[PDB]
Amino acid sequence: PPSSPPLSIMGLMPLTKEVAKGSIGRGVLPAVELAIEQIRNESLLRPYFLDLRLYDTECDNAKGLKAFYDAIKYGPNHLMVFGGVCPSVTSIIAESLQGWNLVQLSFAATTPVLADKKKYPYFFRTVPSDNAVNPAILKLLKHYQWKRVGTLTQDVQRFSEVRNDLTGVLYGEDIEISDTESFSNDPCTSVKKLKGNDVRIILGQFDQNMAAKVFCCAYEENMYGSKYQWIIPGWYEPSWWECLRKNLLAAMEGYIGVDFEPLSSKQIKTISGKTPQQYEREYNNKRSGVGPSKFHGYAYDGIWVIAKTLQRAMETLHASSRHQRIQDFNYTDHTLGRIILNAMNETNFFGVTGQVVFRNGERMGTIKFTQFQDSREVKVGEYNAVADTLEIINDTIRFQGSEPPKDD
Amino acid sequence: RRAVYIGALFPMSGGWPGGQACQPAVEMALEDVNSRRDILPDYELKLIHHDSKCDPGQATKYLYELLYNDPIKIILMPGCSSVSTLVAEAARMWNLIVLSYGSSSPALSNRQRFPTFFRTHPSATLHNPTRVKLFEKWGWKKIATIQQTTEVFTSTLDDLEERVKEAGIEITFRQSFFSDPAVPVKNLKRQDARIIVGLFYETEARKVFCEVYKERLFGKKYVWFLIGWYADNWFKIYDPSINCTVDEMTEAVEGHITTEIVMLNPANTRSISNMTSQEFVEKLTKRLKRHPEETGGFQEAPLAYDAIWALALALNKTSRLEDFNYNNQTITDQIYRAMNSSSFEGVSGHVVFDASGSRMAWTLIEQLQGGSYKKIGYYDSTKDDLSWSKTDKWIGGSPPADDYKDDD
Ligand SMILES: *[C@@H]1O[C@H](CO)[C@@H](O)[C@H](O)[C@H]1NC(C)=O
Ligand SMILES: NC[C@H](CC(=O)O)c1ccc(Cl)cc1
Repeated sequence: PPSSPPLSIMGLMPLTKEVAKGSIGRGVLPAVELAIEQIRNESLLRPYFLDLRLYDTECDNAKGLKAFYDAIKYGPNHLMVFGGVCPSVTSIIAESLQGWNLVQLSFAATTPVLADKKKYPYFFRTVPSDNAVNPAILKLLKHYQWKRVGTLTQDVQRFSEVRNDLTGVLYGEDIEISDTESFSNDPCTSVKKLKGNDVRIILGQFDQNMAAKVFCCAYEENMYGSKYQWIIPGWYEPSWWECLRKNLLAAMEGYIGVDFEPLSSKQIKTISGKTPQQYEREYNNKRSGVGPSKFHGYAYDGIWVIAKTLQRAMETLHASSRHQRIQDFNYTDHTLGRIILNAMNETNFFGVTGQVVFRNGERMGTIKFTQFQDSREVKVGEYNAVADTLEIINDTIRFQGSEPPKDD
Repeated sequence: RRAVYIGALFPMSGGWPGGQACQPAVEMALEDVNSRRDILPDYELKLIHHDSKCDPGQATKYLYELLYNDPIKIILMPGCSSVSTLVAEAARMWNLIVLSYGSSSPALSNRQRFPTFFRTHPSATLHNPTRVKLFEKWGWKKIATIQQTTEVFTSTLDDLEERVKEAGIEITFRQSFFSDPAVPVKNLKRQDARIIVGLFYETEARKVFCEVYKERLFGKKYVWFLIGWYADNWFKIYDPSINCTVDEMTEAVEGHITTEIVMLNPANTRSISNMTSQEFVEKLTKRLKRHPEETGGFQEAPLAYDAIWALALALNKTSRLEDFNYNNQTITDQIYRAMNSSSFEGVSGHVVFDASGSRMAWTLIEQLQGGSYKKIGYYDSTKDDLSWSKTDKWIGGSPPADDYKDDD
């Protein structure tokens, strides 16, 4: 409607075909479009409409910063930021938000340091972060009665932060970290130390490149088979593995991967009135010249978070003044930024990725467990953070021995 | 006399509060360069500055104001490594030269990533041959490292790893933290680490040494190597984030070693400004409101002074300055070439620009004895000259070992 005023949102993500991660931005845009379509058809924000503007970060620090600066200088009066996919770009934007009183919601940045509310107070994310695996691993350790573990961490911020977070999760729980090992470019010395300390259950935090080196060292040290359990990050590319390949595969057999769950397994009606299964089919029907993105559900729910936040930001009997304050926003109003921040903090609805709720800007969501079984990653379980419950899928998880390994 | 503008960032607080003395040092240099008829007769160098608080988030707001508001700036002058990394990465988008007076980050030597960047501050890699020389002197082949994860420190440790490997020395344990060193320090104690290199800003140093006190990771068998840029009474300052008292902190830091770079010419010669190192110090002291020992950036102030001279001389050679625009490479390329060929005598010695190291040959080595720093030596890595005062002190009269040696 010509009389319907816009509620402008600064969309920041990689979109260009020139960069590999452009596929993520392009891949979530059908999910975003479906959320926007339904929100408008329902006129949930009446008499307003959600005006999402898109700016290409090109997954590059310099282009991302200029895209943000140019959106401020030349674009409409944005009320919040939606996006940030590449961690370095997301961090540059997220740390600066207070300078323009902008609340940000990311649907894809998972690195742990973004949970720091002193550095990123105005940052929120619908996707569970890398640290969210630690309460899930605790429930897995309790489930198989593993009371003694060793840790193997790559000495890089995103991994050392997950490892440091682990100590706090295991505290007051009856689990010993008998050996802590760290490496920069060669894990073999650290793997040799874990073997020497008779560690059986290994919690790994390292990148995709280092994982092949880690499993090659485990093979050389015979740190695999019925006596061992490796629990590592589950966010690596599918078929990341494809040491001789056969030897690498022998050491990898049965490793457990831990990552966020892309969509809810529950067949319950979400805020859109659609179940996650019905949403998934509509998403695959809407996307045309793009491959699917594992963050599409997080982007879809992310739009619902923004709409619900805006609806709450407008819930006052001081209606004309609140609408005028929104119309007047030009990045300098600390009060409106506070109203929006408080509204987002109250988020609590059932989304396509499960119950959407935040704890200090961090998503309380679902974690998926996979197990490597003959060159295939098989889903074996789900951990729900709100309920703090683990569900192991019957007849999936397998152990090379007659029983799961003993922690000693 | 056309106006020509410098957009500068000065850290008045935060990680390194260098702006406290570097801003007056820059103002002293601008007066001297301007009142010189033979340098830029047809131009007047003007300063537009902001307090970065050594914070990339706050610097992002000020970088926007510098770039998107008239007058056009010909050069950007940041201080801190984190702020310089952000503005040097972004500057290519505005074809702007970046000149830092304070950034030690070894990663800033990467010309592909920072193609318009120059610095008068040496690379932090200069500490590493001195650390290696001392490890050899004291016969240590096993070292541990603990770093806070700002790229300045991580890239210093990447360089140290190469230098130790070359000398037949191993880093046997590594730990890192973003803000909380509690887990890294506990792990160093459990691993029985003896010789430890700790890389972090002064604020994090207090958090580290409170954990060092609690874990008893100090005493006869432990040797800490730190960066010598902190205030002399750094461990004596009240800190709400630490529970440790002044007396507990004082005992935790006893006997530690520090390395720093000699930034002021020790010889009584007169540089391009016609000042001696000694008169520069009295002149800067004349401008300061607190004593040198009470002003952040005092040791770095000669570099700030010399950066203005370096820029002034480079502008003189290129001579069309009113016509600089952010969309034109022409003037940028010419000033880059003039900076690249800089060769003059400053208050910090012979000023030249070649990416990787950032010139001058000497480090100063100190030891904390009875709560006060004492000079123990100097090292020149170019000629391999360790000048030793014989003023170092150790419990029992000799340094400890890097490990037990008696388990047959
Ligand atoms: C944010 O939400 C939490 C959880 O409901 C609440 O405890 C907290 O007070 C809220 N923050 C505010 C209102 O500042
Ligand atoms: N000498 C100034 C330099 C500033 C920086 O590189 O951010 C510095 C480096 C390291 C430390 Cl710990 C403190 C200051």
